[PDB]
Amino acid sequence: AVQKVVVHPLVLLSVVDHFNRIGKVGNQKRVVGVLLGSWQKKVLDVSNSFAVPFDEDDKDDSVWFLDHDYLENMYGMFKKVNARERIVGWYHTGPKLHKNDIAINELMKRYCPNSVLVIIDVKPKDLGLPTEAYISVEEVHDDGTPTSKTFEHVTSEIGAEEAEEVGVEHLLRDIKDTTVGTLSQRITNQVHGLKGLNSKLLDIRSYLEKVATGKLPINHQIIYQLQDVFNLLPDVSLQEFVKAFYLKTNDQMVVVYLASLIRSVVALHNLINNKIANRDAEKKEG
Amino acid sequence: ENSEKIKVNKTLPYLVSNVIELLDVKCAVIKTSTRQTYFLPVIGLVDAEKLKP
Amino acid sequence: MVLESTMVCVDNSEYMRNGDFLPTRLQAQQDAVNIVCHSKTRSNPENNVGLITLANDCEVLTTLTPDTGRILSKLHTVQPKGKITFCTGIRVAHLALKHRQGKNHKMRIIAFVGSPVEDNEKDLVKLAKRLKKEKVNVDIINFGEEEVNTEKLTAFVNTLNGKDGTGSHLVTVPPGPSLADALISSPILAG
Amino acid sequence: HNMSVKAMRFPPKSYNKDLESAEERREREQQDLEFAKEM
Amino acid sequence: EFLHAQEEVKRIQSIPLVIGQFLEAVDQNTAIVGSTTGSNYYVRILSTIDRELLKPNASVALHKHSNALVDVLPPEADSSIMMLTSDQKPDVMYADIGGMDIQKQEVREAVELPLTHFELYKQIGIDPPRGVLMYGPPG
Amino acid sequence: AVDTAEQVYISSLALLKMLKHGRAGVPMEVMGLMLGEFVDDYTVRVIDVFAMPQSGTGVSVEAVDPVFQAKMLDMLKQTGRPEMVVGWYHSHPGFGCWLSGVDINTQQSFEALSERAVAVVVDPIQSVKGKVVIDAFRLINANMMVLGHEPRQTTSNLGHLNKPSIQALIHGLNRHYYSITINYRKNELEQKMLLNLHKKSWMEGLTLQDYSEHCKHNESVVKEMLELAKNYNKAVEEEDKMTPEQLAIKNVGKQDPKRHLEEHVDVLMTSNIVQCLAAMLDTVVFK
Amino acid sequence: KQYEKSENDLKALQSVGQIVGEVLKQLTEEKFIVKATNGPRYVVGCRRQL
Amino acid sequence: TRPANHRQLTFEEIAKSAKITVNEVELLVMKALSVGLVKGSIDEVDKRVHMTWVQPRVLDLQQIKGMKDRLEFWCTDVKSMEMLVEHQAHDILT
Ligand SMILES: [Zn+2]
Repeated sequence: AVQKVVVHPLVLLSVVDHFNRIGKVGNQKRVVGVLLGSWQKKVLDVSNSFAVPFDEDDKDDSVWFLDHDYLENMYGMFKKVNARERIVGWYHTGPKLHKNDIAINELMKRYCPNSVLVIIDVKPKDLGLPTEAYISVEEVHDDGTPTSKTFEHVTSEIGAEEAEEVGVEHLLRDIKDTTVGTLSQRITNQVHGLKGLNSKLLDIRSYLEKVATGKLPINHQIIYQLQDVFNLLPDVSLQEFVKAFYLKTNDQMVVVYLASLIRSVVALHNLINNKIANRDAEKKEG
Repeated sequence: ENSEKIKVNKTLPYLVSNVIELLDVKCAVIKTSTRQTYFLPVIGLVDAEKLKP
Repeated sequence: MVLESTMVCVDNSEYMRNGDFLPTRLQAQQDAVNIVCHSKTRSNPENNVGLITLANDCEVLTTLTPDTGRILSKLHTVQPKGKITFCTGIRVAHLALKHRQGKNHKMRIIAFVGSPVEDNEKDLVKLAKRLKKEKVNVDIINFGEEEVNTEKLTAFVNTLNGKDGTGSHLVTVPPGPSLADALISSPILAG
Repeated sequence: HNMSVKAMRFPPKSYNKDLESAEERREREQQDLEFAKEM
Repeated sequence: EFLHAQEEVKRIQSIPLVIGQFLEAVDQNTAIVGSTTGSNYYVRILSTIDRELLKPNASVALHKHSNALVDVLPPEADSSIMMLTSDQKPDVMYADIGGMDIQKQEVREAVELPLTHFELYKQIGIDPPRGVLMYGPPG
Repeated sequence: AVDTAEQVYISSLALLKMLKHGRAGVPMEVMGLMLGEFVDDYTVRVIDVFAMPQSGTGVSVEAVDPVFQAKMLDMLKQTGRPEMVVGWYHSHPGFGCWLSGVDINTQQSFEALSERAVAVVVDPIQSVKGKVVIDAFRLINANMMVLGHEPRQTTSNLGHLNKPSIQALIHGLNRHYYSITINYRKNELEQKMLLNLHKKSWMEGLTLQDYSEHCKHNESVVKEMLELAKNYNKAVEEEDKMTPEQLAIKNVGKQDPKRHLEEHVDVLMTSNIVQCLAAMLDTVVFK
Repeated sequence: KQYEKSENDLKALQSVGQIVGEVLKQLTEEKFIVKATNGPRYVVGCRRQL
Repeated sequence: TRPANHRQLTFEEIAKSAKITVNEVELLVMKALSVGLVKGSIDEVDKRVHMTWVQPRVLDLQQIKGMKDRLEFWCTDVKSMEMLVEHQAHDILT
């Protein structure tokens, strides 16, 4: 299907504004709308979004309303302002992927035959990216239920347009990884990556709590992947692998050695260049 | 409208130019008497057929 | 008049396609709406109608819209197939009122019951219970020759109008081929 | 290299006040041009 | 904030610019450039322009309102485009020339050979010809 | 009787819409309506902005369409929250920030319906990284100038903080219209959901970047220092001569090994430090 | 009937001319080198739709 | 059954457990690999068969508890390597 879905900052912001605009109830309620955007070379881009009215009682989650006329009427407005953008999917806060959001996609399947739903939290206090993009994929089997239809995840990242980036960076003026070198990498990928790995691993452990207190009767497939995960663990570091590592870890140190030595020489010449400067100035002065 | 129409013409000083190519993708390309070319999208207050290159 | 908004609740059950009135209970339904939607309009030149299917699940065709022709045309291609889920049907119409146009329109929904109705009472009282809480009166019209007098809705409608709550009323039709015509007059007259 | 930078911050001493060309000349010229620009 | 003043001075670049020409640098922070409108202007160079590109006569972009170096464009041209094969190649072999070996050899030894075997000329000591005239009867 | 402390707060989101629409029609002058709420007799705050369809060819803001205005306004209310049109914005591609003759004429129309309407100009080309360039404006009455009495009745040193742009001053700045200070509202939920989201990655940290290609990159870079270093020797003897300004100008046509050599060294040390470090970090995380 | 015809002319008084030149090179996606066929060489942008 | 560390099934150790002669186990391993059901290589010098990936199967309720152990012993190892960098790289952060 689609390899990845890029979400522009404007759409991200128009969803936070939507929740606060209607979230006067306070306790809890999702918010659902319709996404707009365009894609090229099998890579989706989402730029604009508008709010579609949507209500649903909590009990017996098979009741909900989405205004088709509002979707059709408003899209006539957005089409006039910008013709390039056409409906591509829908969004909803829905932190936990509520169950009823598998027949809703059928409602929006009319306007976009291959639509994607992006769940974007409005109240994020976490470390991961707050944009999960799912696509509908169909396959019926004899294990789950006679009617089988499940979402498949597509990697999503926050994009940036030339005009939006100007505003986005102006709006922050709060913190930036200035001098983006060894300092940002040691923190933007190494430490953060470990944090994510732990959380995902902890997520797996939480599900495995079913061993004692069964929640679902062994999903079967989840176990299959977990078995493959363990086999894929790098082979014990005791064989010829250890020699290969040293022959490469040390090989990288020579370049570091050479780079440092060149750095010292240039640093020493720089001090000489400056030191002779003030000595010459002082000598002439007195 | 005539009051507004005369207002543009009321600026009597015109800049004589020679029509270069009466393109039909009913537009006109002119060459003012200052060695400047242009692409007037709308011909203006003149017929599109009375103007020959 | 009185700035009313009605949200029609159409029926398309599989046993609803038998013609015991004249052109089967599909044209009998289509003529029935025509004599109400136009009747629903023409009093206040700002009204609103919406047709909702009572098929297996949430099936809504046209939303809150002042136009009149959309509903009629949208009624076609509504060939009946399946069972009727009344209990979860009104609530869907219920939400449509909540997300309405300018809220200064009085809210009501006329029901178009039909092929054998299914309910367990008790819950129906709760179904009528909530709607009667929030400035809502429903209009279930007995039709399709359900059990005589439909003594399951009887415990339903009275709940809304209970405590001297004058409003919409249950309307029944003879099992014989009684043409729909203006026979529907209890709600339109004064309720 | 760390030591080298250690002696780098000593040399700077009273070397910041260095006007490029001048101050009065630029200001006077700008004011005259602005007055004529309006009319 | 230094990183913020650097990203704020770029406003002087802007889209609408007039391509000029670099003539000579008078001192650091200043230079002499020639505008395509036809003139020679004394402008001030931006403090972020890599001076390594400030070569002899080259392409430099000047601010519209007040001429001032704001970029260094890659080399280009207007009425001279290299022949990119396609249908714009001559389509004539050396075997289609009616036996002009002596003339054919001379052009080979003065144009084609130096480009390929450049290092040989230095080794022998000859100075490669720097342009060949082709004069003769009409046809 | 204005208060010369208007301080039109715009948004953390209305600005992005203004810029996106401005850049979309960069050659032309797109126009739209601002949906904000008056709060004080001293401040006017905008919350949301929606665009108006372009009439067609022509770089102008000639007129607004009444029917389109109503249709969208009557449609946003039923889902969002009611808002009243407080001003209109049109994007100047690269001219600057001011009001032209047509823009002034269109502006008095809005002021007629609403007394305190605010006109905004957004420039999508001049704004680059940290400067957005808006400079919202408003009209001054011709009667006052005929009367000669200065308007805005300044009662605080708040409006005279931004020096008017000379380009804007050439036009009817402080003559046919007066600028109003513009600031922004920012909250952590907005910021944390934008700053901590824009440039991030999920798992790229523990990726060893094509170990075969890594050393090849090192060889090419290091080999460049072999020739670069040699030119460094030739760049030290001829230096430290008379007229260093002459020396300074002498480095305007030829690569300077002093800076070029350092640039390569910087990339070399970080690439291996990161690349090497991930090697040991991975060797413990996975078995 | 003539009033409608006159209105058409009034709809053309707001359309201005455009300088004519030929593209020389494409520096980037939004930057071009164009020489107006009267005078100097300019680096100018490009309309998104085009 | 064998832990991933050893996985050095010898030719004899396979024939005995399947009732084949030593001079025939070779066709068995290829048959398994041909279908795509196990992955590995065959070394007919020391008479060894390497296995690297046996197709996953079902684990009723006890081998899944053991799977929990291998995640606890692994989450805690990754946890330690996180604070190690965070503590010795306090200056390089934020
Ligand atoms: Zn304007």
